[PDB]
Amino acid sequence: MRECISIHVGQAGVQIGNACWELYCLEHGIQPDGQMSFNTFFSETGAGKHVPRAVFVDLEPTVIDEVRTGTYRQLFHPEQLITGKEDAANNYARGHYTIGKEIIDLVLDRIRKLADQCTGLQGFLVFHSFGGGTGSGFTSLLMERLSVDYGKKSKLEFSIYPAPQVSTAVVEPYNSILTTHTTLEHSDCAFMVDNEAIYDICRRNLDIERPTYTNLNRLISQIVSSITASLRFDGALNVDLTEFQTNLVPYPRIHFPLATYAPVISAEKAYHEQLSVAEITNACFEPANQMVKCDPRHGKYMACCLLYRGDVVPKDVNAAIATIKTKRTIQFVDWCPTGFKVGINYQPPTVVPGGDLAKVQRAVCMLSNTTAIAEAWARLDHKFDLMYAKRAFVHWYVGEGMEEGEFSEAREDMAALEKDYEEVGV
Amino acid sequence: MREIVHIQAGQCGNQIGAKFWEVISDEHGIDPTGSYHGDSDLQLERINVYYNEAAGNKYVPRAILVDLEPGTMDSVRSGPFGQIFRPDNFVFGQSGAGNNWAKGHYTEGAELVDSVLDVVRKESESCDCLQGFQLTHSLGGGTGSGMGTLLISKIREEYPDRIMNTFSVVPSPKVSDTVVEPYNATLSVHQLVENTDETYCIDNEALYDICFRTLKLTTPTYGDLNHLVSATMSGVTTCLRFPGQLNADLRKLAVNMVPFPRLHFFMPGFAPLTSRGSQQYRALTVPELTQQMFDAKNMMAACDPRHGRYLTVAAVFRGRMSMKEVDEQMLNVQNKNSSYFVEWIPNNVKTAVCDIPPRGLKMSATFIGNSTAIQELFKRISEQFTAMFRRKAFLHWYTGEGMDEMEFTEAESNMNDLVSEYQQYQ
Amino acid sequence: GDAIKVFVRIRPPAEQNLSLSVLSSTSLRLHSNPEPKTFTFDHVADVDTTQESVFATVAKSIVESCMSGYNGTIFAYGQTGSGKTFTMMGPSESFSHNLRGVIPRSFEYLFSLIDREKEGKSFLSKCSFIEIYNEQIYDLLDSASAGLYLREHIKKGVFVVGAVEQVVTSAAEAYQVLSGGWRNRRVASTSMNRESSRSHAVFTITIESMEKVNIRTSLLNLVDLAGSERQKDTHAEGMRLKEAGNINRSLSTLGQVITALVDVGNGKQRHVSYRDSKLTFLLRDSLGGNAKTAIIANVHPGSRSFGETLSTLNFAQRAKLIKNKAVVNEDT
Ligand SMILES: */O=C(/[N][C]([C]([O])C(=O)O[C]1[C][C@@]2([O])[C](OC(=O)C3=[C][C]=[C][C]=[C]3)[C]3[C@]4(OC([C])=O)[C]O[C]4[C][C]([O])[C@@]3([C])C(=O)[C](OC([C])=O)C(=C1[C])C2([C])[C])C1=[C][C]=[C][C]=[C]1)C1=[C][C]=[C][C]=[C]1
Ligand SMILES: Nc1nc2c(ncn2[C@@H]2O[C@H](COP(=O)(O)OP(=O)(O)OP(=O)(O)O)[C@@H](O)[C@H]2O)c(=O)[nH]1
Ligand SMILES: Nc1ncnc2c1ncn2[C@@H]1O[C@H](COP(=O)(O)OP(=O)(O)NP(=O)(O)O)[C@@H](O)[C@H]1O
Ligand SMILES: Nc1nc2c(ncn2[C@@H]2O[C@H](COP(=O)(O)OP(=O)(O)O)[C@@H](O)[C@H]2O)c(=O)[nH]1
Ligand SMILES: [Mg+2]
Ligand SMILES: [Mg+2]
Repeated sequence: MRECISIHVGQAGVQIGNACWELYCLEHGIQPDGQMSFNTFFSETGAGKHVPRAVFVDLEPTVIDEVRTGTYRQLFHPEQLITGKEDAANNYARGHYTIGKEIIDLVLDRIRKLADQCTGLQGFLVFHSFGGGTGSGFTSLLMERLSVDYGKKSKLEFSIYPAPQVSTAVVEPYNSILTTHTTLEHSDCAFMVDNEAIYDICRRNLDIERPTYTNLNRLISQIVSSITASLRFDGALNVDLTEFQTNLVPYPRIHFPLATYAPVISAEKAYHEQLSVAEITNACFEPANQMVKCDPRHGKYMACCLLYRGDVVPKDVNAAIATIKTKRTIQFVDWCPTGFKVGINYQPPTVVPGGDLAKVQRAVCMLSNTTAIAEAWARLDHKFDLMYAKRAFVHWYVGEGMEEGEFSEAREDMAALEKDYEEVGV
Repeated sequence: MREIVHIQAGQCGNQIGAKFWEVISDEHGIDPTGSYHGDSDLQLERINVYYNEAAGNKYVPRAILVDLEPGTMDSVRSGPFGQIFRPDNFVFGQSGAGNNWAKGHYTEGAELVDSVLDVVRKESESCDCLQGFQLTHSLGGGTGSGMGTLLISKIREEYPDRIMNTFSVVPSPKVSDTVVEPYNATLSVHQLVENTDETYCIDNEALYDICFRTLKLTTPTYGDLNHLVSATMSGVTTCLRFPGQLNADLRKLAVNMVPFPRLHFFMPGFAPLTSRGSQQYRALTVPELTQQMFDAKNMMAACDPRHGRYLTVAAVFRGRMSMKEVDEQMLNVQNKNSSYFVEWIPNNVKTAVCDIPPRGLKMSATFIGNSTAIQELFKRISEQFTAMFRRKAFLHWYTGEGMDEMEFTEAESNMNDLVSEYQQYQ
Repeated sequence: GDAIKVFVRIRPPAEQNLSLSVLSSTSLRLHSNPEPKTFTFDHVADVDTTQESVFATVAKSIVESCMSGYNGTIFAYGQTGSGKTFTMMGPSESFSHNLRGVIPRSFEYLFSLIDREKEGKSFLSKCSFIEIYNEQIYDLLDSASAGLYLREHIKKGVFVVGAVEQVVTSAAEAYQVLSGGWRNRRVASTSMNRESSRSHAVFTITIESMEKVNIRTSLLNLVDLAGSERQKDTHAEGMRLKEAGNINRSLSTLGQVITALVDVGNGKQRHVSYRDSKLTFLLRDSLGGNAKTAIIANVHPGSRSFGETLSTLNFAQRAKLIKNKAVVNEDT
């Protein structure tokens, strides 16, 4: 069958992956042990157990040590959980050059072994961060190696974008740009969020006053589940990972979707509300409900995909899409009139006990490429320029094999990308 | 992994370090007999970072006690936690140091240093993966200044790829404690600039001010001042020894706090800091803690931060709290006081989080500031030194041990260069 | 003051779009597209240029100025395998004799001039040869040496404390010190260069003359720098990679110093971080200080080296802007 592989790299990605695997277990009916198209994400043992078709990497042991003592522990087979010695230290030049070129081979061999289980190896999932030290260079290296090996196979990146205003690390800007330099010419599709938007959504739609990492990760997990379920479950108008590549990559370099998931509704607000299909579609297209700091009015949607779940009717969805097209504010690109893919699954989303969300019969995941995101790119390049002008926090990077012209080349590439986006918009 | 070697040199360094060990032992559930009597598995998970285990569940600090006279270390032994140390880790002479950098660095310290180095080497060989070295010393004496500088140089020569951090008690210009203090301090700093990755700069004046204003302490004991320092030190390395939402390595902290190789002199701070009586008028929010951390009264270096700007700030929070609440609060602080944050660095701060409070608190935080304002401290020492040098005062004690005017001039030139660099990045 | 002298030397590719063209002795064409960039220095020598030609254009003047009491520095800067060592020292057992580089030729020229000057003036010449390996100093004149460090002086000289100073009466005697030391300087094999220099070599000749009494003292620094290296091309790993990290770092601070000086040379405020690296500290006088400095920038033509060649030229162009204030170092 069509079957996949999961990779979670860097602390953030590992955390996300925990939540994702919990969600999967709750959906398909798997215990903490492994007891009971389910095989896209769970290979069977001799009996009883099921093994997550997964890989877990971090150079910090403390992250995966936590995994190894939690409830979700003996679900995993210790072949997968790999650990390093000294962490990446928010330094691309340690994740790619120094400590990366040491344990990457082991991870590759594990991946190969796991593939030798897949008859129909459909592709991969990579979870990381444009902002961690591990997730910025090591991820890139892994992608490169996978390209060298397979090439034809499907590859996805779930990329936690640097939030324009809020930021977390001191050298988030350099790391992200270096990742862009290397990943851009390998990974055919990247699905991106930032934390600021998620926080906003929690405040407004869910009325949550305390924004924390667990609930945020759960939201991302739900999106991941929605993206997958086309492979994991039945439904009229189904979807493949390769179909995303075909649908959401007009030009081979431009491949940076946004994401969004509606409904984002609490226990109370589910009542005093009907939740119709058209309503949900409208909510998905709302400026604020978008999972990144990017006004969709400041550009044009090139290519859009919408993955409806549960009790849904095609005609209703079509009507909703027609209504959206009628709206003159939500602009589209002149040269692509057919900018929608419809995905419908009879499985409705199931939410994890002790979490943010309530039951909803009908939900959507919306994945969109736009000229409007270019503003975020420009902001990032401006940040990079501002701190590269002083050349501050550079003595970390130079020591682990680097060059000054690399940065310039990366900035040139970013400029070219911006120019391409502008051309597309025109 | 990532185990740390601890060194105490000179009287002040040794007494501070005793308290530091006492604090950390309590933190990790280690009683004065070297036995573990804690209640959590998290307490032992990473005990390797500071301790070695012996037969019979005995735990032993990987700590070295160095002194050129016996009395201080004898008092340490007599003390409560003194019997936890392995006796062969006491390295000491009998000939006094006379508050003389020359005696510590050139003559009496040179006689003892090789024996110290051999113990250092054994500890390094006993490490699964050496992270770095932590030193405690005064700046204004002979042992901490001369001997400590010597020791650091030799260790960086032996372990040039490892982290070298010092907690260094510095002079307070309004209340000098020794007559040759400027000489000792300038000679020490001349080598600390080159051979350390980070130095946490404490002056006793600031500690006294903290004790009087916030703790409502009419009568501070040196023990209480040492407790304050110890709390800072513990906080710095919490994320090496424990889990977290977003984690901090020592190297990563350097990674976020050092824009230029030389500028690694930090002002530490702590929160909460109140009396036993002025606590019930308060509640414990992330906002409250941040307010307290950025209060000048909660700084442990001798400067008004408003007499300069923060180049970079690292905050390490302990306890369960919303990441978004934290980030939002720090963004508000940046917005409202943007003039005190150098504009080269978007996201002026780094945040780290440790999912574990220190005993008897729900929440705590440690603050690490790198400010252009600290140039004033260097100025004051340079002027004090310079006046005495103009008259060649006290000089025969040092020239008699082979030191030369040119070396002193070099030290002054280094100091002036430091202040000039801070001026440049004002 | 007097601007530093910058020369660009184009090494021949091994036995073919060049991406580099020689406009004239004064100018070069690089082939970047779509839009061109032109660079002009003091002199550019193409691939055919002989070792003797290089000596005449760059070094002969500095030797003469050294005789007159000025301090003088010549250092080769460029990407790995660009020709720095070949230019400064020469082949290492190749053709060998005519191939010898600037350092041996300078010995020969200097001693001939002093012999000529003899016909109550006297000369005293001492030599030192040291390498900067991983921001550490090693004495090439004695392998036993350890614990070498840099020290500032009233003579404004930054010197290596405890370095062997060998008195040399003739060019031949100097050649022995050079040959022994050259063997000493650390070299390793990378994909880019089998003979790659892993350290920065500093050969120093102290020339003191007494006209009896007036005392003239000149420091002649002949520096063969290590080259910037991309790990992907060099395939440096392990100790080779550690050396590359140090080489790139010290070269980065050299660039930082050169840029800062440009800012200061124009009405501006900047700090030069001379003491960021041992190299920049030792070279402090050579860069903006009391010395006549000539920089030979070595470039490889060839499209593969396009980016690195760009970097070297950009650095050299900035260097040309730096003005030094050189005076005769005299005593009466
Ligand atoms: O320092 C030790 N341990 C701490 C904590 O784990 C802890 O339990 O702290 C106590 C400390 C007490 O004494 C207060 O602090 C002091 O008065 C003090 C004296 C000398 C130097 C520094 C502090 C405490 C206070 O300090 C600390 C460190 O928490 C001072 O401002 C804070 C705010 C606290 O709220 C206050 C005022 C308290 O009143 C609190 O009491 C109650 C009832 O909550 C106390 C603590 C929380 C206190 C009165 C008992 C530690 C910090 C960082 C790293 C590791 C440990 C320590 C360890 C062993 C033995 C003795 C002390
Ligand atoms: N959603 C989410 N994002 C996180 C989490 N932890 C960190 N991030 C984001 O990830 C970035 C920091 O990267 P990390 O993943 O923590 O770093 P790392 O990959 O572990 O690399 P090193 O720690 O440097 O070895 C920032 O943009 C954070 O906002 C988390 O638990 N959830
Ligand atoms: N002008 C030249 N004519 C002939 N051979 C040359 C020339 N320049 C360099 N080479 C050859 O190229 C090889 C040397 O590279 P070299 O010139 O030693 O590089 P380098 O700049 O010292 N490399 P690195 O030490 O890594 O910075 C030698 O064996 C030289 O003979
Ligand atoms: N916090 C603290 N500071 C001290 C202590 N003892 C001395 N100092 C400070 O250390 C400096 C004197 O150096 P000292 O260590 O006594 O000289 P040494 O014994 O030769 O190293 C002065 O600034 C003192 O205020 C102590 O027990 N605790
Ligand atoms: Mg991490
Ligand atoms: Mg060479």
